[PDB]
Amino acid sequence: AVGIGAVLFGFLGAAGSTMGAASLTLTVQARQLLSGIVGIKQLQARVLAVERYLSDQQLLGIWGCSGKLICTTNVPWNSSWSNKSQDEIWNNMTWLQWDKEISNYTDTIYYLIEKSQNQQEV
Amino acid sequence: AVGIGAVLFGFLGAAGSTMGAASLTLTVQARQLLSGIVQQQLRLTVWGIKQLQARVLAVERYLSDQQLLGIWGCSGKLICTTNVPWNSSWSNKSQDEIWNNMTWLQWDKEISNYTDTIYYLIEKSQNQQEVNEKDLLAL
Amino acid sequence: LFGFLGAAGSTMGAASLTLTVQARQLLSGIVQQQSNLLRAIEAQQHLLRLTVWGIKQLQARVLAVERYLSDQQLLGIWGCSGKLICTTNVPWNSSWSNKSQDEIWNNMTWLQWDKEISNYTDTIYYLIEKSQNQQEVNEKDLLALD
Amino acid sequence: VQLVESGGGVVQPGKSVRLSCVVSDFPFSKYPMYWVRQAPGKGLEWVAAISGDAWHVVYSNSVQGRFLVSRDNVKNTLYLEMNSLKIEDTAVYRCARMFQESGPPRLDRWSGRNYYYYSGMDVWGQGTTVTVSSA
Amino acid sequence: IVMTQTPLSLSVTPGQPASISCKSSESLRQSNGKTSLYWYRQKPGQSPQLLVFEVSNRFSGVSDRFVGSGSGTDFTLRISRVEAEDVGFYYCMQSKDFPLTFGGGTKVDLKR
Amino acid sequence: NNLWVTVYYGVPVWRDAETTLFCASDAKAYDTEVHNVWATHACVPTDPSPQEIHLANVTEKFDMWKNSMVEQMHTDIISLWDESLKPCVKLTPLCITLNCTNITRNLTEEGKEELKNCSFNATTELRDKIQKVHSLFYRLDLVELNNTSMYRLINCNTSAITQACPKVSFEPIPIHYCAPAGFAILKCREKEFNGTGPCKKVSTVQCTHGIKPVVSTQLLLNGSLAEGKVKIRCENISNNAKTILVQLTTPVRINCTRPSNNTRTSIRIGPGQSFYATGDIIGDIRKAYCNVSESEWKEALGKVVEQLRNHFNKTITFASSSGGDLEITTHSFNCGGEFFYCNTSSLFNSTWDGNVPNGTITLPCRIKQIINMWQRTGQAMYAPPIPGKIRCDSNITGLILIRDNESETFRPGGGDMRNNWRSELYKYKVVKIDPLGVAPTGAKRRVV
Ligand SMILES: *[C@@H]1O[C@H](CO[C@@H]2O[C@@H](C)[C@@H](O)[C@@H](O)[C@@H]2O)[C@@H](O[C@@H]2O[C@H](CO)[C@@H](O[C@@H]3O[C@H](CO[C@H]4O[C@H](CO[C@@H]5O[C@H](CO)[C@@H](O[C@@H]6O[C@H](CO)[C@H](O)[C@H](O)[C@H]6O)[C@H](O)[C@H]5NC(C)=O)[C@@H](O)[C@H](O)[C@@H]4O[C@@H]4O[C@H](CO)[C@@H](O[C@@H]5O[C@H](CO)[C@H](O)[C@H](O)[C@H]5O)[C@H](O)[C@H]4NC(C)=O)[C@@H](O)[C@H](O[C@H]4O[C@H](CO)[C@@H](O)[C@H](O)[C@@H]4O)[C@@H]3O)[C@H](O)[C@H]2NC(C)=O)[C@H](O)[C@H]1NC(C)=O
Ligand SMILES: *[C@@H]1O[C@H](CO[C@@H]2O[C@@H](C)[C@@H](O)[C@@H](O)[C@@H]2O)[C@@H](O[C@@H]2O[C@H](CO)[C@@H](O[C@@H]3O[C@H](CO[C@H]4O[C@H](CO)[C@@H](O)[C@H](O)[C@@H]4O[C@@H]4O[C@H](CO)[C@@H](O)[C@H](O)[C@H]4NC(C)=O)[C@@H](O)[C@H](O[C@H]4O[C@H](CO)[C@@H](O[C@@H]5O[C@H](CO)[C@@H](O)[C@H](O)[C@H]5NC(C)=O)[C@H](O)[C@@H]4O[C@@H]4O[C@H](CO)[C@@H](O)[C@H](O)[C@H]4NC(C)=O)[C@@H]3O)[C@H](O)[C@H]2NC(C)=O)[C@H](O)[C@H]1NC(C)=O
Ligand SMILES: *[C@@H]1O[C@H](CO)[C@@H](O[C@@H]2O[C@H](CO)[C@@H](O[C@@H]3O[C@H](CO[C@H]4O[C@H](CO)[C@@H](O)[C@H](O[C@H]5O[C@H](CO)[C@@H](O)[C@H](O)[C@@H]5O)[C@@H]4O)[C@@H](O)[C@H](O[C@H]4O[C@H](CO)[C@@H](O)[C@H](O)[C@@H]4O[C@H]4O[C@H](CO)[C@@H](O)[C@H](O)[C@@H]4O)[C@@H]3O)[C@H](O)[C@H]2NC(C)=O)[C@H](O)[C@H]1NC(C)=O
Ligand SMILES: *[C@@H]1O[C@H](CO)[C@@H](O[C@@H]2O[C@H](CO)[C@@H](O)[C@H](O)[C@H]2NC(C)=O)[C@H](O)[C@H]1NC(C)=O
Ligand SMILES: *[C@@H]1O[C@H](CO)[C@@H](O[C@@H]2O[C@H](CO)[C@@H](O)[C@H](O)[C@H]2NC(C)=O)[C@H](O)[C@H]1NC(C)=O
Ligand SMILES: *[C@@H]1O[C@H](CO)[C@@H](O[C@@H]2O[C@H](CO)[C@@H](O)[C@H](O)[C@H]2NC(C)=O)[C@H](O)[C@H]1NC(C)=O
Ligand SMILES: *[C@@H]1O[C@H](CO)[C@@H](O[C@@H]2O[C@H](CO)[C@@H](O)[C@H](O)[C@H]2NC(C)=O)[C@H](O)[C@H]1NC(C)=O
Ligand SMILES: *[C@@H]1O[C@H](CO)[C@@H](O[C@@H]2O[C@H](CO)[C@@H](O)[C@H](O)[C@H]2NC(C)=O)[C@H](O)[C@H]1NC(C)=O
Ligand SMILES: *[C@@H]1O[C@H](CO)[C@@H](O[C@@H]2O[C@H](CO)[C@@H](O)[C@H](O)[C@H]2NC(C)=O)[C@H](O)[C@H]1NC(C)=O
Ligand SMILES: *[C@@H]1O[C@H](CO)[C@@H](O[C@@H]2O[C@H](CO)[C@@H](O)[C@H](O)[C@H]2NC(C)=O)[C@H](O)[C@H]1NC(C)=O
Ligand SMILES: *[C@@H]1O[C@H](CO)[C@@H](O[C@@H]2O[C@H](CO)[C@@H](O)[C@H](O)[C@H]2NC(C)=O)[C@H](O)[C@H]1NC(C)=O
Ligand SMILES: *[C@@H]1O[C@H](CO)[C@@H](O[C@@H]2O[C@H](CO)[C@@H](O)[C@H](O)[C@H]2NC(C)=O)[C@H](O)[C@H]1NC(C)=O
Ligand SMILES: *[C@@H]1O[C@H](CO)[C@@H](O)[C@H](O)[C@H]1NC(C)=O
Ligand SMILES: *[C@@H]1O[C@H](CO)[C@@H](O)[C@H](O)[C@H]1NC(C)=O
Ligand SMILES: *[C@@H]1O[C@H](CO)[C@@H](O)[C@H](O)[C@H]1NC(C)=O
Ligand SMILES: *[C@@H]1O[C@H](CO)[C@@H](O)[C@H](O)[C@H]1NC(C)=O
Ligand SMILES: *[C@@H]1O[C@H](CO)[C@@H](O)[C@H](O)[C@H]1NC(C)=O
Repeated sequence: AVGIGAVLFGFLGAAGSTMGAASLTLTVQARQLLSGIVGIKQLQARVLAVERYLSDQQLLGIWGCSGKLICTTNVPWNSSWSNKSQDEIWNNMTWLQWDKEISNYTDTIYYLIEKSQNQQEV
Repeated sequence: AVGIGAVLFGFLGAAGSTMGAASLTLTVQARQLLSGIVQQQLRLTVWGIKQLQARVLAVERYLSDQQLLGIWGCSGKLICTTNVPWNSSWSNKSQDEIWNNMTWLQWDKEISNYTDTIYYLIEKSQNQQEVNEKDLLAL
Repeated sequence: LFGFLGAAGSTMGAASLTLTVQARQLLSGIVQQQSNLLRAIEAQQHLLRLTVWGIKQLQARVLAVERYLSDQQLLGIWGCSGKLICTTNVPWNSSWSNKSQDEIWNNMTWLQWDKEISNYTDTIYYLIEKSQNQQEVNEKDLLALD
Repeated sequence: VQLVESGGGVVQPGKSVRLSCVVSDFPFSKYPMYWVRQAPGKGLEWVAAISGDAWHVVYSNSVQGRFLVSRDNVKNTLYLEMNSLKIEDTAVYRCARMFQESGPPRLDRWSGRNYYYYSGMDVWGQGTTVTVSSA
Repeated sequence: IVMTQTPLSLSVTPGQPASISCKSSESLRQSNGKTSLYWYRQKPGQSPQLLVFEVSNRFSGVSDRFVGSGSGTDFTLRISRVEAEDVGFYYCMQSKDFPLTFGGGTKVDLKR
Repeated sequence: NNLWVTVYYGVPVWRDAETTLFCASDAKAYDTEVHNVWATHACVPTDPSPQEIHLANVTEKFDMWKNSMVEQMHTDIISLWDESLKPCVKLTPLCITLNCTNITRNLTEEGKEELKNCSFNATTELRDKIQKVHSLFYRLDLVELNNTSMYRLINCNTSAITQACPKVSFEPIPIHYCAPAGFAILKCREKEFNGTGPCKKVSTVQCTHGIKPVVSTQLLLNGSLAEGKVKIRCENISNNAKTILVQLTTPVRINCTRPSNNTRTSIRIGPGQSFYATGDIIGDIRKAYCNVSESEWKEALGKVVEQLRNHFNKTITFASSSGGDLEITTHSFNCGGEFFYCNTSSLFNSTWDGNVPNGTITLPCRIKQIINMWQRTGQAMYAPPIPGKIRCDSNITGLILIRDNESETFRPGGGDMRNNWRSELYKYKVVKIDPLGVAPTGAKRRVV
């Protein structure tokens, strides 16, 4: 016999909440990108699971953002990417809808975050 | 023909020493976690797959704890401090009672029911801190 | 000298001014850079037999992961996490090399330093990990003092 | 190369000697040295071995706790002490040199030990003798 | 580690090749992969002299008549065309573990 | 006053998990000269030999009857066995009739009723021609049908026979077992260790010692010895144990042989596939036999009885086992490719009570060629004959006792091969290092 005690932040959970309240549950979904609930093709499943994780960790190392969840870069936000106000972004919008808003402009922004790290010259 | 020279610290040599002088040898176990005897100086043997499975397992366990360090505020470090206050219902023992008197593997068998509750609070205060370090950079 | 391994041949005073060239090919351009490994997976899905070139891509991936993590771990045990030139508190013992700075930095390459100091680096690495471990203990109870 | 010895002679049982083995034009801090022993009309034996580090020394089983091997890397010499001399040690004592230099101690990371490496011979010495007698 | 040799003495003819074998109890293959067998030569009243410092390879300053062979525990030393500079005492030495033992020793002679 | 959470990385703790080990190579000066069953060239080399760090002030519970290193080693020795027999020749053209009469012929006068030439129509390399081919067969490897009667092989009713490739060696070269990174093997050095319970002297090792995969029933061969006196290990002291592991201190040198100068011919049954039969025996046919020295077998069997008294107060009767099949009834072993079956009824005859050295005990040994390895049915294997005489000289380093008035009786054991591997793997287990620890100190994260 199994009861259910107190309830804390589940896995997606804040997937439908706003982007001001979904950025306090960032640690919950970062735990599930590598572990999983897991004979030659038994190994090729694992190596892809490792290299999908390390591809996103190296990309954060190219930038300044290694070892932190929220990081900050000094690329200016070009007002043609999206021109919405700050309160209608952080209080009236989810992450699944913002992902469809700037899905065109993803490769442009990543190219600028990477360039402004080579322009440190420090 | 060989011979034993001078000796230094070795792997697990501070197991059962104490808790305050076994934390001066943290790098000795942290050096032996990724590379083992598997790396030395024709295909699909029984001993060939069993060697390759030991190399995929050794990366998955290393990246597990290394992920969990970076979710916390503690990346690339060996001793870090948090803002989570200790709760005496987890353990009530004194400060001179777990240091200088207890060893690890005795403290491990004591709080192993509470680590999942402790781990959640370290991750929660890291989201709350990084939002505040963002929201302090708007002035 | 710009270009991958182009400073091999120059002296190590000038070969250490362009270390970004090596620590970008060995951090970025290894796992993140290639997306064509998952373009050969569907071509391995078309054929119904495990081929010889499918085994060699396991062994070239597990050698590529381990070579990346066994140089970031070793930079993690030390205090030199996300940087390229870092200093330590380990005093240089003259029985490792009695050689002067002008001979080292201005008349010797890095590839001539590999063939001189390689018997000693297992001893040198012990003293960097030990002094990093003594440092973080000292800056914990100093922290707890005030 | 040239390997020169001295210090050998005639003593009583229960005495102390000091052999010597001076070298010619070595680095000599790279090469660990030996001591072999040849009784008259017998085959060779092995007695002792010091390293070029002068830190780790080994002895034979029969001669344990009685001898003392040291060296001086400035003076380029070997210093073999002997103590409590028996009767059966009447033989010829040759110093010797390994055919290649052992490197430094190799630290093993898993157990934290240093290891020295030993091998064969190039150059036996001249050959000095110690003969123990009563009168 | 013990050492035994066959024979104890040779009686050969000049111009005729011969051979001397050594036998070890434990195998002498070190963890380097290279063995630890040593072939010596002591003229009477003289200092010893290395001839072959592995299974195979010859010391710098020794003529090519002396060839070495073997692996594991069985080893030989085949003299090619025995001459007047090839008489005396021949020894085997191991250096796998302490104590560094020497072999028994042969006495190579001719028939006067 | 205020305590704070601080996490540590590199902590010396361990759980007791279980994992996939791998092998290491032990000083083989062959370096791929011949090949064997155990594929010991596929193991890894090591420039330092494996080592051992003495761990101070730690105790640890071991349990040799729930150690999973034994069940992992048992699946590997069977896996390496079946890898070798798969490219060897299938031997279905011997499921035919075998018409033969005993052998033809100071006098030979032995082996007349345990061995006979059998002639049969084989296949050629043309699948259109037959060849009339004789071969010597053991009496155990033949079955009556209904002077020159008609015979057929044993497992032609039940199995499909494959012969063993003669280049592959059956010699038990030692194998190490090593742990991946993040794992460890902890061994117990305490001399008075009875299999289970705690251990105040533990040390950690990179790899185990050399374990020789020797396959034997009722006796242990070429194993390890005991430091002090004879140790005796059962599962649980509840009068339902039924297996006893005796580990001796000094060995009892079995020497054992078959005297016959038999030959071997090559007979082609298809395109390149050749059957290796037994041509003729040169000289006097004799029985096969093992010698046991009656002096120190009487000494060694008495010390076992002295230590069985400390577990059990009843009187001790060593009675030979009685069973149906020949495998768990005799002493089976292997000499370089020949499978012996030795009647040990005289080593286990006497009875003992709470209270000779001239001769040598001689055991009668049968021998057969079609082998049902590893207690499996359907996958028999034909061991080819070996020319000349063979001779083994091994050590009894232990023995296995199965338990069946106030007078208990210990029959000789056998059967399961996992009891062979608990004799060697008893003194170490596998743990799993967990580097993250957490404890309260007085230091808190100085914010911003
Ligand atoms: C830098 O670097 C450097 C170097 O380094 C090195 O290298 C590298 C690479 C790495 O590796 C590292 O690690 C190393 O280290 C350094 O340096 C160093 O330092 C250190 C310190 O720190 C040092 O150490 C030291 O040691 C010593 C020694 O000990 C030993 O020995 C002893 C004895 O001694 C001896 O005695 C004798 C007498 O009897 C003598 O003789 C004499 O001599 C004279 C002259 O001199 C004359 O001849 C006369 O006649 C005669 O008689 C001699 O000399 C001496 N020697 C010396 C050297 O001194 C003893 O006691 C001890 O114990 C030891 O011993 C040892 O032990 C061991 C153990 O057991 C052993 O082993 C073993 O063996 C066996 C057999 O036998 C088997 O084999 C086994 O296996 C093994 O194991 C051995 O053998 C032995 N040996 C002998 C010889 O015996 C000491 O003494 C010291 O001490 C000190 O300290 C302490 C504490 O603190 C005190 O107490 C004291 O007092 C003192 O002070 C020390 O420890 C080393 O040496 C060094 N080296 C060099 C080269 O120099 C540095 O440091 C760096 N830097 C910095 C800054 O740091
Ligand atoms: C770092 O560590 C290394 C070792 O580390 C270990 O090994 C590695 C693999 C790894 O596993 C580690 O983890 C281990 O810890 C150190 O390496 C040492 O390097 C030295 C040389 O640098 C070397 O010494 C030489 O050895 C030869 C014989 O051994 C060689 O050959 C055999 C057979 O082929 C082979 O099995 C050996 O392995 C070895 O091969 C060499 O191996 C090294 C490294 O593996 C390679 O780099 C080489 O390429 C390779 N060579 C070959 C041919 O294969 C000795 O015979 C030799 O000694 C003779 O020559 C020197 C020449 O300089 C003479 O020295 C001069 O003597 C003059 C006297 O008048 C004097 O005036 C001069 O001043 C002096 N020179 C100097 C510079 O001081 C010397 O005297 C010898 O001359 C002979 O003398 C006899 C006496 O009369 C005569 O009868 C002979 O005729 C005469 N012969 C000649 C030709 O003249 C030399 O000592 C070691 O072998 C090697 N160590 C080991 C363990 O192998 C390394 O040094 C460390 N440090 C650094 C900074 O790297
Ligand atoms: C418990 O442990 C003990 C001890 O460890 C085990 O006892 C050992 O068992 C092994 C079997 O695995 C025995 O090895 C075999 O010995 C055979 C006899 O060799 C002697 O006779 C021949 C011929 O007269 C000589 O050539 C030999 O000389 C060689 O060996 C000595 C030392 O032994 C050296 O000093 C010499 O220099 C020689 O090198 C011996 O005097 C031996 O024939 C056999 O070797 C053949 O067989 C194997 C596989 O069967 C081949 O790989 C190998 O290459 C040889 O094959 C050639 O010969 C056969 C037959 O002639 C042909 O069929 C081949 O085609 C090829 O031409 C093997 O070495 C070992 O002798 C024995 N130990 C002792 C001390 O007796 C116990 O078995 C073990 N218990 C259990 C249950 O296993
Ligand atoms: C799903 O949408 C509803 C929309 O009403 C959310 O409920 C409101 O969320 C805002 C966010 O600040 C609050 O101010 C309101 O008070 C909420 N309304 C009520 C009745 O509680 C709801 O939070 C969304 N779901 C999740 C999981 O966030
Ligand atoms: C911001 O985004 C706008 C997108 O409208 C960029 O302007 C155009 O960029 C494209 C691609 O480089 C050019 O082909 C067009 O000619 C640009 N438009 C004009 C009117 O010149 C603009 O470059 C971006 N950056 C900034 C700093 O404004
Ligand atoms: C076993 O039977 C075979 C029959 O194939 C015997 O071999 C030959 O048999 C013929 C006719 O019976 C004889 O004339 C030959 O002299 C036999 N020997 C040969 C060709 O060498 C064989 O002798 C029998 N006995 C055994 C193997 O002991
Ligand atoms: C091999 O095949 C031949 C036929 O090809 C068998 O010879 C027959 O044997 C039976 C009984 O033995 C006789 O009644 C026939 O007359 C024989 N026929 C011929 C043509 O010889 C022979 O018996 C077979 N051998 C075996 C061992 O079965
Ligand atoms: C068979 O038993 C003999 C003892 O009668 C073993 O020989 C001893 O082996 C140990 C090492 O295990 C040595 O320390 C002794 O010095 C040996 N004694 C003698 C007299 O040889 C022999 O090793 C055993 N065989 C095997 C394969 O283990
Ligand atoms: C521990 O003791 C129990 C007795 O309760 C053993 O269980 C019996 O074991 C015998 C032989 O070992 C079997 O013949 C019986 O069938 C078992 N009983 C049942 C109910 O299964 C048990 O085997 C012992 N533990 C071990 C590891 O052998
Ligand atoms: C097994 O024991 C028998 C019985 O002693 C041994 O046979 C004896 O061998 C010797 C040779 O040394 C002969 O002189 C005797 O005549 C033989 N006995 C008999 C009764 O004939 C045999 O050698 C032993 N085998 C082994 C391998 O030790
Ligand atoms: C079994 O064979 C071994 C072979 O070595 C016998 O050991 C030899 O026995 C003879 C006769 O006593 C001795 O002369 C030898 O010195 C022994 N050799 C060794 C190495 O011990 C052994 O005695 C035989 N055992 C039996 C029961 O026959
Ligand atoms: C092992 O040999 C013994 C002695 O020959 C056998 O025991 C006796 O054998 C005779 C021979 O006919 C029988 O009459 C007796 O009934 C047997 N006694 C017992 C107690 O069984 C024994 O059968 C042989 N064992 C095997 C497996 O062959
Ligand atoms: C073992 O315990 C004793 C006292 O119980 C202590 O003095 C010693 O330092 C301990 N050993 C280690 C390695 O900590
Ligand atoms: C825990 O420790 C406190 C000491 O302040 C003590 O009062 C309390 O009884 C302890 N609780 C238990 C369950 O031991
Ligand atoms: C190559 O060598 C020449 C000659 O010394 C020198 O002028 C030049 O700068 C060197 N180039 C590099 C890249 O080291
Ligand atoms: C090493 O350098 C020092 C000066 O720095 C010198 O005195 C010494 O002689 C040198 N060592 C050798 C072996 O020449
Ligand atoms: C095969 O035939 C033999 C002959 O009687 C019989 O003993 C055996 O049980 C049979 N095997 C079966 C039916 O599996």
